[PDB]
Amino acid sequence: WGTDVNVAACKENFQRFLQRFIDPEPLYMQRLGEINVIGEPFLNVNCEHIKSFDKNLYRQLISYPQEVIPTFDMAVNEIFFDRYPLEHQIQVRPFNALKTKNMRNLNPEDIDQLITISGMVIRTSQLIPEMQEAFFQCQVCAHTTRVEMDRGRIAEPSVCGRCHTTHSMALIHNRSLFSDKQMIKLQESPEDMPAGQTPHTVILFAHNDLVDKVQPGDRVNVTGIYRAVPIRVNPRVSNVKSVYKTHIDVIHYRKTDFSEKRVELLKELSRKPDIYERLASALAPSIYEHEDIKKGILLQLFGGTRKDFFRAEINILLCGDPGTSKSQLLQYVYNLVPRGQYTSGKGSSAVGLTAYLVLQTGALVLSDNGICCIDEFDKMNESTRSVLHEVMEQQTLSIAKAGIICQLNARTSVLAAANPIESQWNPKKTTIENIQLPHTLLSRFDLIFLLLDPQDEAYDRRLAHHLVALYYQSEEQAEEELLDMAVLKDYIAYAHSTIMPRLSEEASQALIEAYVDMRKIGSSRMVSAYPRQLESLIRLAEAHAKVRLSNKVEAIDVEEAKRLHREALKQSATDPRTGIVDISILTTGMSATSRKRKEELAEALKK
Amino acid sequence: SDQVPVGNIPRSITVLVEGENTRIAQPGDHVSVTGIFLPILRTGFRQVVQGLLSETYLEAHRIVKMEELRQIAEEDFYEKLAASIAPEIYGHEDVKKALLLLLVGGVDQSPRGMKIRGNINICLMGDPGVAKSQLLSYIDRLAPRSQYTTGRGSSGGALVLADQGVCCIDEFDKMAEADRTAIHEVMEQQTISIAKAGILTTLNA
Amino acid sequence: EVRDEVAEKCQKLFLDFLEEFQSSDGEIKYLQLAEELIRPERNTLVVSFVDLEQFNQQLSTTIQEEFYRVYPYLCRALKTFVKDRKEIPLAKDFYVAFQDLPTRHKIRELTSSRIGLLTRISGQVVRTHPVHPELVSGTFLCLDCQTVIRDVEQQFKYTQPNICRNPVCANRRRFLLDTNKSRFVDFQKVRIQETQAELPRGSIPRSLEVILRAEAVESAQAGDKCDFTGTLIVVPDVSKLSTPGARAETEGIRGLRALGVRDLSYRLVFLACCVAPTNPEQTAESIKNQMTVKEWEKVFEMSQDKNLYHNLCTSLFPTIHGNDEVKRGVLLMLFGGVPKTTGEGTSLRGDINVCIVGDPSTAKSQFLKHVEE
DNA sequence: GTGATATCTGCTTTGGGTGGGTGGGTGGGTTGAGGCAATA
DNA sequence: AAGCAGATATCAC
Ligand SMILES: Nc1ncnc2c1ncn2[C@@H]1O[C@H](COP(=O)(O)OP(=O)(O)OP(=O)(O)O)[C@@H](O)[C@H]1O
Ligand SMILES: Nc1ncnc2c1ncn2[C@@H]1O[C@H](COP(=O)(O)OP(=O)(O)OP(=O)(O)O)[C@@H](O)[C@H]1O
Ligand SMILES: Nc1ncnc2c1ncn2[C@@H]1O[C@H](COP(=O)(O)OP(=O)(O)OP(=O)(O)O)[C@@H](O)[C@H]1O
Ligand SMILES: [Mg+2]
Ligand SMILES: [Mg+2]
Ligand SMILES: [Mg+2]
Ligand SMILES: [Zn+2]
Ligand SMILES: [Zn+2]
Repeated sequence: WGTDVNVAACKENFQRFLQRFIDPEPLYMQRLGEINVIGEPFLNVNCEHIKSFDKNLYRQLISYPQEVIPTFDMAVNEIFFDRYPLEHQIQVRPFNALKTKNMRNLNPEDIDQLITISGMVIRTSQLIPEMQEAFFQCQVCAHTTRVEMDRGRIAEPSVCGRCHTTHSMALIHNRSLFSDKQMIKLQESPEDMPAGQTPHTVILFAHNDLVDKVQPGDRVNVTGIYRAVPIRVNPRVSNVKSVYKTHIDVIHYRKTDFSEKRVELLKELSRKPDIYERLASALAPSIYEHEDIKKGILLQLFGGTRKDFFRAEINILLCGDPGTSKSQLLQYVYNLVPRGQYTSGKGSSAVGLTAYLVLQTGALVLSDNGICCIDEFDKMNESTRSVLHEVMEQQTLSIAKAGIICQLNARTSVLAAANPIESQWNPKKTTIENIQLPHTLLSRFDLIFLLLDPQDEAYDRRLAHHLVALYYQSEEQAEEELLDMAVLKDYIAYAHSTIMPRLSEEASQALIEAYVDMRKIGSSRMVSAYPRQLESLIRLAEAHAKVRLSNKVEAIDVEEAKRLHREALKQSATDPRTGIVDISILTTGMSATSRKRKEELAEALKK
Repeated sequence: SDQVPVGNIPRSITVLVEGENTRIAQPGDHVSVTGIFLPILRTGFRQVVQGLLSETYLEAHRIVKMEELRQIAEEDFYEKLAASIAPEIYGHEDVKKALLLLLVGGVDQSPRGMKIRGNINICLMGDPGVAKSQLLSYIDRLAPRSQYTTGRGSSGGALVLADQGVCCIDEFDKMAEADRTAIHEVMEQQTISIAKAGILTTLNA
Repeated sequence: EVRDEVAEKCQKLFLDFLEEFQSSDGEIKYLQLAEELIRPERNTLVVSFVDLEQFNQQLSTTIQEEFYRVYPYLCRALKTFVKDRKEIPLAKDFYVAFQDLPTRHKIRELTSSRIGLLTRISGQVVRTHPVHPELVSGTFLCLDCQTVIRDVEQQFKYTQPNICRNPVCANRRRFLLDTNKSRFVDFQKVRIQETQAELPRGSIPRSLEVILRAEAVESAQAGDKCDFTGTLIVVPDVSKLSTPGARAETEGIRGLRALGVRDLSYRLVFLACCVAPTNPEQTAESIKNQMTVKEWEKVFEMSQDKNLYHNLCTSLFPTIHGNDEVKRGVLLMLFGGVPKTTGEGTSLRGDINVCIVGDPSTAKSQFLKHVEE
């Protein structure tokens, strides 16, 4: 072999490295102790440490990884068995903290050398079995033999040892020994790409415990050996092309993006009198002065109680003029939730809402037990509207296509954003006629909010100052906001984990009286409420109880739910002509005054 | 294009590059290649089946890509530079000034080094024959990295090649919905998202 | 001939288990089930793994660790256990299924270390393929000496005898397949997918190929969520392999004689012996028979109740207040009329249609949902 | 003198349209123009 | 040109 590698000297040097190196008790001695405690036989070693201690050992590791790494394994095994008298022997995984190469600059001089590259995973293959030891059985005497694989070639026996028959040994594929392999496609990082060039892609091969350690979408630093392999002209001939193909044999992956103390902090927050407003403020610091919308979105994030007999999910629609902060709110909620999806109602959209050989479930099914953010709600076609109505009413999605008949669970909360059909919101027009959506679909939303653009000058000045301040915000404030967001996420996770509020007797009486009063308002003069709204109240009440980290729904929760529902209706249920109390616009899609006027017109034309 | 004979289609040649002549040429550059014109050797049974005809290639040997100044910068330089945009066009003084801003493009970073969008978007709406296409054609020739496209000349790519550049969209109201969605997302996120049967990918735009 | 000690011991112990294992009632549990295997359409016996674990833990462990190796011997033991009854032809083949495996694995846990072991998985069926006959043991005639060779095993590829049985004969290339004395099994290929519950967050679904055999064919439908019990195996690239009777048809391992200068790759498929749903000619007498005694007396009491119309109405729709007439109508729809056919071949409808016109939020959707559930 | 075992000989391959659309597209090949059903 | 199937003469023991 053309290598200046003496195995014994390398092993001794590496054992010396483990014994004496100190991180600026040897660090890797502590690592071996932790290995014994945990039981995972993998030792990661930073190549920078090896370089610092020994520049020859580092140089040999980089130049001849295939020869040198096994000697490192031998050294670590010997040392570890001395210090602590395990399913497998420990395996060293040298790695570089930072990439040493760009995917675009890989060269022939790097073949069979240890390199580190950064990238984003796009595809991973299913597991590929590799034969390590073949199993043969004589087709006459049943005598069995085992042959070790040698550089991808197997020495098939020619004569049975026991009975001496020739050409009688058949390979039993499923009695052999196999190991795992996986193909991964790594895409060049957007930052390192030259301007205007398409991303480059590289092939990686992972084996044994490194399979399935990355998923598509991951951003990773990969340390491995650069390989060059010949390509056959066709499968039948032994001719090869003079230009070789390349891949990387993965050696190390680095993914580059409750505690009792944490629970104590969360409970301490939950004890504070104004936890509701604190969480609401933390929800979206950038948006300005949309307090009730933020409170509703917080309650949607917490959700109501899963009774398991009843949708427990809270649906919110934000309709308003263009140039407001609707998309920003949807983005902030999408970032916050763990199982959320951000999508658009337009059909041309990259990510679809509908389920469509591989069965592909849409965003609504993917957001099951989560929140689906739908940005261009008004731009949905009729089929998408039917799908959304089915999801919101039944919490399931039925498919009968290509011989597949099934029902998919979709228990998802919809946060939707809507714009008017005109260039601006029309005060003369109601909500239904401002946004061209069926009233049947609108009646499935618990809360509808209106984000109108004021004509006030003082509002313009205040918003301008807000935006300028944000344009000049400092890094410490941004970090503080990030910490508050993390606290909010942990609080919501804990509440979902351990809190299941239930209705107390006083809450029940409060809800019944609330519904009766809402009905009375209309009954005094029309109808001012319908039973579905009562259900909404219950959900909201439960959500509020969950914010306090309380297992009992109290009267305060009911009062808050009533206030929020009454504010949303006052925002979105107002008839531009006369007043608000009329909810017939939601139930029938036509204003009561409009209905009377149309009746008059029809009667007159009938005259 | 200017060298193709009348009523013909441009031809192409294959260039094989080795060693230190690599990484010199990129798509889109104008190059002068010195090399050797050779036939492609077949192999195996394909030698026998194919006759006396051969494909060709060029074996690359050399690839070649193809205080007065302060005084010009010192005085009334904004007016002078704007007036120099398409001088053969008359009367669009303020539009020409706006197009110069689109070329410099505004500051890309916040005061703290955070990345912010500097690119400036302009739309020229007007009645026919007011030199809209002439102005767009001029900006394409001046811009170092740019792509000119028509509403129906291409659909379903030019944006990627125009990254860090200028994308001149002529006949902007003739495009389809799919093309409109792509333009909308570029003016929002400065990227293009594609989905190959569920395999997502994001490109810089 | 060399003898596989482990497999023979497993066969003997499995025969003992089939003969001796006792149910709660004191009868032999599987004798009465094997008694059903006299029918031509029945060839599979379903055995609970918990019963086997109770009977003999070492046997259960050996079966779990060497399932692929020992399964033919378990089938032979079943054949012996059925041999007594006269109605079975000597040519019939019998197969064993294993029902209740306590532990479950995920589709992404199917690694090389699981090859040949007994496993249980869950998945959603995406596609089903047509049923085929698959050769398991071929009978061949030797053209040189006219000797009949039987029980030639097949390994993923159409295989002919290696050497003629006759000691005097030296033939290695010329044989004739006789279909009528060969043994075939029903074969079906299905493609399944990860369930939405199992699919990791932000991950493309992983698909798997499952092979059903004998009775298991046509028992899973696309869109169903099913539990499969069986084993994970490797299937070689058949297209690369050349045999005396079968030429090769247009990296991996090298060096096999059947390979020439070619490479052999492998792919993982699941060989399922049992299929079940993940979440589980009629006449009045048969309906009664399907029921237990308690259920039958409950049905009779219901039939005798003099307030049955009202009790049924209230039981079906408990969440709805009022609207008794609507409940009565929906109940009558559920019971239905008598469909009839005329002498000339035309049909008289017997089904009942009902319509509910309602104001908003009046619980008509509640009626539809109650009926649907 | 029989059992390997080394040498020699003849077949057909390739994907391709002079090898067919009276083989078949579940055996496998971009680009455009042309009928459908559902669509708006 | 490249490679497998078949035929056949040839060394060795
Ligand atoms: N209330 C507000 N608080 C903070 N920023 C606001 C507010 N209203 C408008 N803005 C500013 O307006 C821009 C928000 O535009 P955004 O994309 O969120 O709008 P949108 O409501 O989704 O509307 P559309 O899609 O119709 O343009 C940002 O500059 C944001 O700073
Ligand atoms: N102000 C002008 N100065 C010089 N040439 C002009 C002027 N206005 C129009 N032209 C000439 O008129 C012809 C038409 O101009 P051009 O094609 O750019 O118009 P346009 O606005 O793009 O039209 P359309 O809307 O029909 O596509 C060109 O030759 C252009 O040179
Ligand atoms: N008579 C009733 N008894 C009990 N609950 C009722 C009654 N009427 C309405 N409800 C309540 O109203 C809700 C049922 O609304 P549902 O969706 O079924 O209405 P709908 O008739 O389909 O109307 P729409 O389609 O306009 O929404 C549930 O809360 C149900 O409890
Ligand atoms: Mg928006
Ligand atoms: Mg023009
Ligand atoms: Mg309804
Ligand atoms: Zn043998
Ligand atoms: Zn014979």
